[PDB]
Amino acid sequence: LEPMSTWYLASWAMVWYYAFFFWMPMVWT
Amino acid sequence: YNMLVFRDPKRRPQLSEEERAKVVVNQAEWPEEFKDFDPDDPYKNSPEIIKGMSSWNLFLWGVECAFIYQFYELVFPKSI
Amino acid sequence: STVAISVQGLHYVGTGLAAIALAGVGLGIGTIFGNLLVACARQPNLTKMLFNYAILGFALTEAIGLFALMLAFLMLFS
Amino acid sequence: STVAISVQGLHYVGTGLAAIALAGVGLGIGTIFGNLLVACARQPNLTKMLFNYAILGFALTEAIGLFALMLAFLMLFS
Amino acid sequence: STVAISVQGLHYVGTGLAAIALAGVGLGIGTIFGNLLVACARQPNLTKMLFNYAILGFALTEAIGLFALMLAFLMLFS
Amino acid sequence: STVAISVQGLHYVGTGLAAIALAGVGLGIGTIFGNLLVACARQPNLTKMLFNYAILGFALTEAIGLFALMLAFLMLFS
Amino acid sequence: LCNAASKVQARSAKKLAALTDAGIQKTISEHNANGTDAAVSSTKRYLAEQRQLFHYRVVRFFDECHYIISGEYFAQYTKVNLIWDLRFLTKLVVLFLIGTVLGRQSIFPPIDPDSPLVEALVTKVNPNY
Amino acid sequence: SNPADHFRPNLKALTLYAERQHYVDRWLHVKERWLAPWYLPWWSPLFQLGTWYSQRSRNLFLVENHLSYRPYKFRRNDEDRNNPY
Amino acid sequence: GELFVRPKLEEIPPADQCRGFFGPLNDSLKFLRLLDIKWMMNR
Amino acid sequence: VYTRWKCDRLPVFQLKLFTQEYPMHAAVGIFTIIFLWKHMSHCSEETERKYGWWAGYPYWRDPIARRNETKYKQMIINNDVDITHPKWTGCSVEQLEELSRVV
Amino acid sequence: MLLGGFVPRRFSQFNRDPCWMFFIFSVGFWLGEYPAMMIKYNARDLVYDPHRYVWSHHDDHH
Amino acid sequence: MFLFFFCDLFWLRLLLCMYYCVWSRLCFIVYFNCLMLIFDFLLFCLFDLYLFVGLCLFLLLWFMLFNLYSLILYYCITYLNLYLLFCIVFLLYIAFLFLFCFLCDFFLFNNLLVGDSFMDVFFIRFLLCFLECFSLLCRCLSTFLRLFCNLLSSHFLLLMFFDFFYFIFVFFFYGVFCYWFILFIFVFCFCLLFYVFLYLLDLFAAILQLFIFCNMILQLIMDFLLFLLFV
Amino acid sequence: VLFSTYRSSRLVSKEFLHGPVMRFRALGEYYFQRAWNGTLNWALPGEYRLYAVMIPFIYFYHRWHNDHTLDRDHVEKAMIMRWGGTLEDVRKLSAKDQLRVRCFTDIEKLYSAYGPKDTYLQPPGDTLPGKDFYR
Amino acid sequence: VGNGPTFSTGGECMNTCDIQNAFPMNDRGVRSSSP
Amino acid sequence: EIQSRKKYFQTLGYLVAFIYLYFLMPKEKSFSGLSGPDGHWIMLPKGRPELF
Amino acid sequence: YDHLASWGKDAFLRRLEFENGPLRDQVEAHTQRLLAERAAIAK
Ligand SMILES: CCCCCCCCCCCCCCCCCC(=O)OC[C@H](COP(=O)([O-])OCC(O)COP(=O)([O-])OC[C@@H](COC(=O)CCCCCCCCCCCCCCCCC)OC(=O)CCCCCCCCCCCCCCCCC)OC(=O)CCCCCCCCCCCCCCCCC
Ligand SMILES: CCCCCCCCCCCCCCCCCC(=O)OC[C@H](COP(=O)([O-])OCC(O)COP(=O)([O-])OC[C@@H](COC(=O)CCCCCCCCCCCCCCCCC)OC(=O)CCCCCCCCCCCCCCCCC)OC(=O)CCCCCCCCCCCCCCCCC
Ligand SMILES: CCCCCCCCCCCCCCCCCC(=O)OC[C@H](COP(=O)([O-])OCC(O)COP(=O)([O-])OC[C@@H](COC(=O)CCCCCCCCCCCCCCCCC)OC(=O)CCCCCCCCCCCCCCCCC)OC(=O)CCCCCCCCCCCCCCCCC
Ligand SMILES: CCCCCCCCCCCCCCCCCC(=O)OC[C@H](COP(=O)([O-])OCC(O)COP(=O)([O-])OC[C@@H](COC(=O)CCCCCCCCCCCCCCCCC)OC(=O)CCCCCCCCCCCCCCCCC)OC(=O)CCCCCCCCCCCCCCCCC
Ligand SMILES: CCCCCCCCCCCCCCCCCC(=O)OC[C@H](COP(=O)([O-])OCC[N+](C)(C)C)OC(=O)CCCCCCCCCCCCCCCCC
Ligand SMILES: CCCCCCCCCCCCCCCCCC(=O)OC[C@H](COP(=O)(O)OCCN)OC(=O)CCCCCCCCCCCCCCCCC
Ligand SMILES: CCCCCCCCCCCCCCCCCC(=O)OC[C@H](COP(=O)(O)OCCN)OC(=O)CCCCCCCCCCCCCCCCC
Repeated sequence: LEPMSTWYLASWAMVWYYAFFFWMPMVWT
Repeated sequence: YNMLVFRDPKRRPQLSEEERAKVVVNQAEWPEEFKDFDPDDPYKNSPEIIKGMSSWNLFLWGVECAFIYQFYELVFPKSI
Repeated sequence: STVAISVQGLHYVGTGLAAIALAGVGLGIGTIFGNLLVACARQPNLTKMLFNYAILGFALTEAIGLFALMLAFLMLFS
Repeated sequence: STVAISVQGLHYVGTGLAAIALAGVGLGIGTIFGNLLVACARQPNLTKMLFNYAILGFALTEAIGLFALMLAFLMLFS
Repeated sequence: STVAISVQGLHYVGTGLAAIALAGVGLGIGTIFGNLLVACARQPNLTKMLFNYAILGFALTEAIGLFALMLAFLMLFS
Repeated sequence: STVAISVQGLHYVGTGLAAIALAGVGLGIGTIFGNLLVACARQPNLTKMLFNYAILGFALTEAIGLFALMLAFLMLFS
Repeated sequence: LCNAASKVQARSAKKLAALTDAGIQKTISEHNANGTDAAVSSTKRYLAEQRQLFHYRVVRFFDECHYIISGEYFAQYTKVNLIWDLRFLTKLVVLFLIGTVLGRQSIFPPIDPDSPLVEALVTKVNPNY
Repeated sequence: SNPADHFRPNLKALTLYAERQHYVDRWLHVKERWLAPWYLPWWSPLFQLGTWYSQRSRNLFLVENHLSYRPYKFRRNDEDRNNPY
Repeated sequence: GELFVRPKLEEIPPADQCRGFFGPLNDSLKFLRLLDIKWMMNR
Repeated sequence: VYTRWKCDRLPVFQLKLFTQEYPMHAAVGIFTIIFLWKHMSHCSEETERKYGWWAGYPYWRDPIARRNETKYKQMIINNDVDITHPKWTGCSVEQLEELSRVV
Repeated sequence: MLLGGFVPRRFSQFNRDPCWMFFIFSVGFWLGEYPAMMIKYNARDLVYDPHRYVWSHHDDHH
Repeated sequence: MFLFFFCDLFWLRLLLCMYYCVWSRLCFIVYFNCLMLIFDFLLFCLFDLYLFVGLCLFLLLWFMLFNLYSLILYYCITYLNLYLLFCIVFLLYIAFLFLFCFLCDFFLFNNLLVGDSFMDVFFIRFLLCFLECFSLLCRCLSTFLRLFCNLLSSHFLLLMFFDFFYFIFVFFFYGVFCYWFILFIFVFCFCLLFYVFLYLLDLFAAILQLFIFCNMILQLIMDFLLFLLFV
Repeated sequence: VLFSTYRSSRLVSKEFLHGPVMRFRALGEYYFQRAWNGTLNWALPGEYRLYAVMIPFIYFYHRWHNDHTLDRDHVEKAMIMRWGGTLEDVRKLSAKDQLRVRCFTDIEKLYSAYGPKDTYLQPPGDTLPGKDFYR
Repeated sequence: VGNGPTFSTGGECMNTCDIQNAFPMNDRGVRSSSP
Repeated sequence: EIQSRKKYFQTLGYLVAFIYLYFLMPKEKSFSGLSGPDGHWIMLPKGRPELF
Repeated sequence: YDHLASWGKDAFLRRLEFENGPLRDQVEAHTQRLLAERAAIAK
């Protein structure tokens, strides 16, 4: 299972961090 | 009525019975699209988007698309 | 002597055990609705409100059953 | 030493365990109906709204029993 | 004679047994909400206050299941 | 003949069995709060004292859960 | 076995009475009075009309061919005609595939003797099929 | 197994690899280049922010005296529990 | 939950009334208050 | 009238949002990003073979070996590395020539 | 939120709105792919791969 | 190791751009309780209790674009990883907790020491405080675990049932033409009923889990809010 | 001084691409800006036709991607491993043979866990090649 | 008359909303969708 | 006006991206090697003989 | 909203205009009478 994996966790979480720091302002405005 | 989970909205009456009874119905002024209007089938006389294109024709078109999608490789196979 | 053995079929046993957790969850859900019926007959004016709380309780109770079911899949698919 | 063993008949054991998950489901369903009778007897005019909620509770409880039953049949055929 | 054996599929059994603890947690939650539904119909004006206490029990009841769930992972992944 | 065997994987089973003890603790907590909700509706003027007693009961049950976890962790490691 | 038949007959009678088509009701009444079958009569009428319209179909085909070849059809081309042509192309493709399948009398292409798949033919569970 | 494989990202495009040593060294070069100019005195908060924490961490690493063995972070195979090398 | 108001200087009980693990650490035992954690908690 | 969301441009509003509206959340996110890239940014070759490929590692061509070969060739060529040095081989050049003549 | 919109009363009305026309086309595709699979994958001339026992996903994931 | 991938929202982003280039009212919210924290009038809070509204709305939008649309076959939940959800919940929960802690008001924690002065401090109250401090982190972990497990189990079940339905529909539909057609018809009707039931259950459960996910954070915030009365 | 922090500092004229933009807004507004199009947290609209149009399109493009990009990898692996272990060995076959193999793979996918196991388990006494055929 | 939209409602009924008073009521007793 | 223009351009960009992703972009690390990259190293040292 | 004039009205919009237009009272009366007749026939 990849959902329990960590060999590329950082790149995987970059999606959430991009959404939080770059897309949320656009949705906000 | 319903079509799967999609329910047809119904307009709430606004007139009372006394006022309603005094209303004179004249379908001559109504548009040809809505005559003998039926809440259970309001679009019976509604025009077709494309003349001669039936719903069954579109259903069969989709079925044919599926058959092509599944059978094209059988007739024109390609190598890896 | 040092002997290492790997039994494949054990994963079935663990999977079945997790399913037992659903016995409590299924029973727990029925308990909620039983109280709901016995409460709606004591104060029918709140039936809609009670039905809402019953559903919330069903999910929380159901959520636990999913935890066990996840383990069953993990071992059944490994 | 490295030894790999494959026990066949274990799938019967795991399947039986999942069947036990239906004990709570059957009990839970019976509890709902038992409560339904009391609610009807203490509020006889609500013989339909209570019946609907009893059916809803049974469906959810049946769903839990079916999740377990899927594993019971799946392991039996694995 | 001294013989050391390592059975490599036993962690499945322990994981399933720990998962069984979730039946009690699910049952307790259902009991809480069953009492909530039958208690609101008695004192509706305090419905909201009861709901807060009901969640508190869930917070203090779901946590126990986590420990059992935690052990499952510590043995399933080891 | 005298044969001594040392199975390395039997501590998982013991850990799982100990974790099952939490099903009673979880259910006991659910019972405590289920009665608490009923009692509060009956006599809401004593909500604080009942809440205090319920917390005391939860603590004692939690203490038992800690003992069970202590055995589980000991067997899991030792 | 009898109650179900009565229920089905009653439902069909209710639906038949429900329709508000003057021509259909008139034909039904006439056939019931005469004791004949309306559906069979309609089938025979349609077959007779088609038999009498065969050469009309031929003439229409030639007229349409002249209309298309003359370029007048493409002069007034619209999006609706594009939709119809796409439908036409789809039917042509599916018919071609079906024709090929029937022509070779097999869903899949036949296996050549030199292919390594011949073993599969040899190892058929039921040689009859 | 197959059902578990359905929970993977479906739009993977490219994967790039880089050694920790290489990019750490490049980062150190960039930091030195930007902190070298005279117009940034060593006592400035910016310079200390840049350097002090890294120095402290590296000193802690050097001072470490562990009785156990820590396997190399970037081995070829780290999936075998019975082979730290 | 509710607002907290610090007690007044006159509402604070004396140190001698506090109890330790075994008993109050009154005169001849005051210096033991530093080491008794339970006494500090009660205080 | 002036409003941050309507008057300021997107970058300015982003900075304002994450500095005077949700600064602590941004700090925590940066901390977590640093942790993830410091402790969860490595993948061994064995791990890649086990889980790193959609359908499985194609051992019949071993792309990992080709990748490492290209890496090492590029490093050697660019850095002018003498792979025949005794430290790399553990023996002198003359011993290497003797071995080559032997085998 | 399922509040309102055109709702055909029966099948024949699906041609009274372009969106429902596309919907019925999609439904036709969906339901007609199954008979196609029946015919294709239960064919008389369909043959199992002789080398099917050479390799399988079961040994790979194991 | 640096992997470049994309989320599965590009079409949904396009639709958002197309349909929200002009303003529209919002009246239905999954978690409405983030807007109405105070129910008794004349009560007010000096703490920024309404700071969580924007994050709540954005999280609801993101998780709804992912989870609800995942019921469509082959749609991918790109974020479905245990530790990624842990990171998200860590961010939110720890940020609010550090907001409360940076306030440097230690009295705010007086309620952690459960019970009254009657209870023994060392053997009862201190243990309860320990358990509650542990329970905060356990609540965070439970939130993220619940969110992960619900989706995972629901989609596993859907995949398995769909596989079974495909198998029986394709390889046993010929029974319609045979003498055992009734059994196949009964099985097919049961499968359709189960399909509908599963889809409805998943639709409801996704929204409910989002509601609970936001409610846990709001409960964390509320546990440390103090309301003053107007005079 | 270099760049403005205010959105009011325009970079283009008010009439730049007015017509295409109006057409795009007409497309957006006709079905969405209605009273019955009440969204749930901006994600679930109230117009039925929106569902009816978007669900099929999403499914279609997702399925095309999955079939032509994702499952293709599994199919190719099966063909390679079962017919030589190398791409050239597979290419040595004809298109019809590849079609047969891929359709057998589809059969295996359809059976999954609910079907006969002789498709991957070799019964004793079978004459077909084993796992060590190419080794 | 044209096909243009009007003041947005959000799919809400103004005769039962929490701000219903802000919407004028006509003779028939139906509150407006707009101010 | 500003938002209409911006969203028009964003819509065009997202349309192009969606087409490329779901119909043209190959998946990385293919078993056959016929489509997509297998990965490669970056930031390798250059012109630093003393490093070795 | 001149840019929308080219799109016209669909079936649902035409229905809404017909029901809630100046003829709304007549349509309401006709619909209610028809529904009452159908209900009476059902009973
Ligand atoms: C490998 C190669 C092998 C090759 C072999 C050889 C091939 C043939 C070579 C030539 C041989 C010589 C010629 C022989 C010709 C024979 C046919 C013929 O002439 O027909 C004319 C004849 C009428 O002629 P007529 O009497 O002169 O008509 C006077 C008027 O013209 C009447 O006009 P009209 O207005 O009435 O017109 C309509 C009429 C005329 O329409 C037609 O002409 C129809 C098509 C004619 C050709 C049919 C050929 C059939 C051959 C076998 C099947 C092949 C596929 C056919 C596909 C047809 C698609 C439409 O329609 C019908 O005939 C209707 C028939 C269907 C009735 C359906 C009722 C079902 C009720 C079920 C109730 C169950 C309740 C149970 C409750 C239990 C409770 C306990 O019609 C038929 O015989 C119809 C036969 C239909 C058989 C269908 C069988 C399907 C398979 C079984 C069912 C499986 C699925 C469903 C199961 C459900 C569970 C039970
Ligand atoms: C008075 C003068 C009158 C002049 C009249 C002239 C009339 C004739 C026309 C003139 C000629 C055209 C002028 C331009 C028109 C542009 C389009 C337009 O009209 O837009 C609407 C609008 C019109 O202006 P307005 O409405 O009058 O006023 C705007 C407001 O004042 C402020 O707007 P806002 O703040 O509200 O929003 C700005 C922006 C938010 O602000 C920004 O984004 C600006 C900052 C972005 C920075 C991004 C890069 C950062 C990189 C990291 C940092 C690097 C540091 C390096 C340091 C040094 C290292 C040594 O918003 C957005 O991001 C949303 C809009 C995005 C538009 C969509 C873009 C993609 C379209 C793709 C279409 C084609 C698809 C492919 C087709 C293929 C066919 C086969 O313009 C904008 O919104 C401007 C958008 C600018 C976006 C820039 C993105 C750049 C990305 C590529 C960077 C490449 C770097 C390469 C480096 C390589 C190194 C090796
Ligand atoms: C010219 C720039 C400035 C030069 C320097 C100036 C003077 C010094 C400044 C302050 C230095 C702080 C030193 C550390 C303080 C304490 C924190 C700590 O422990 O740090 C550990 C470590 C530093 O190592 P160290 O402690 O100095 O000692 C070395 C050890 O031996 C290493 O031991 P280790 O075990 O920790 O090593 C593991 C690894 C650990 O490395 C990491 O974990 C990396 C973490 C990166 C954190 C980034 C923070 C900002 C995030 C913003 C929000 C992003 C949302 C998600 C977006 C995703 C999609 C892009 O360490 C490294 O290799 C460090 C390399 C750091 C490279 C930083 C590159 C930043 C790129 C940002 C790209 C943003 C793209 C946005 C595109 C938007 C377009 C519309 O990492 C950091 O400090 C990370 C933050 C660095 C901030 C630098 C200043 C701001 C950024 C300037 C460059 C911007 C480039 C933009 C490119 C755009 C391309 C499109
Ligand atoms: C060596 C091979 C090459 C690769 C080198 C890479 C080097 C890496 C260095 C080391 C980095 C280490 C760390 C990596 C961590 C990665 C983590 C990660 O992936 O997380 C997943 C995560 C996924 O996030 P997500 O949720 O999918 O959303 C991100 C999306 O970008 C969508 O988010 P969004 O929509 O919210 O974004 C805002 C969006 C708002 O929406 C839009 O603006 C719409 C457009 C969206 C564009 C972006 C989507 C791209 C879609 C796929 C590609 C499209 C087709 C490309 C065709 C390529 C053909 C070969 O606006 C933009 O994107 C602004 C840019 C617009 C550009 C418009 C250009 C117009 C040009 C027109 C020219 C006309 C010329 C006419 C001449 C006429 C002459 C006569 O990725 C990120 O968050 C970003 C990671 C980026 C990390 C920094 C990487 C370094 C910068 C590399 C730049 C390379 C440029 C050179 C390439 C040359 C071709 C080969
Ligand atoms: C608020 C509640 C919303 C409820 C929505 C209810 C929708 C009811 C849909 C009825 C059935 C629709 C059938 C569509 C068929 C499409 C073609 C096809 O073949 O599909 C097969 C697919 C799968 O069917 P399958 O499993 O039989 O596929 C077989 C294919 N093989 C054999 C190859 C595996 O159909 C679906 O996946 C339909 C599931 C729909 C579930 C509901 C999703 C709701 C969430 C998304 C809403 C999006 C709205 C966006 C609006 C804009 C937002 C800004
Ligand atoms: C509610 C009801 C209505 C609902 C409608 C919904 C849409 C459904 C549309 C259905 C379309 C057709 C369905 C086709 C079913 C499968 C056809 C098929 O290929 O099966 C034949 C198959 C042949 O293969 P066999 O040799 O038996 O074994 C193969 C093992 N390798 O062997 C088998 O599979 C065994 C079949 C035995 C039973 C045969 C039953 C049919 C007998 C008459 C068929 C006549 C068809 C004539 C068509 C001529 C085509 C050229
Ligand atoms: C500060 C410079 C000092 C030295 C002199 C350099 C002169 C270089 C020659 C420039 C010739 C073209 C000038 C065209 C007009 C530029 C107007 C400008 O700068 O506007 C900024 C504009 C964004 O404007 P906005 O933020 O919306 O609001 C502006 C009002 N406050 O931004 C844009 O739209 C982008 C416009 C870019 C124009 C080119 C700028 C080049 C600058 C190069 C500087 C480096 C030195 C160059 C030396 C060259 C020698 C030959």
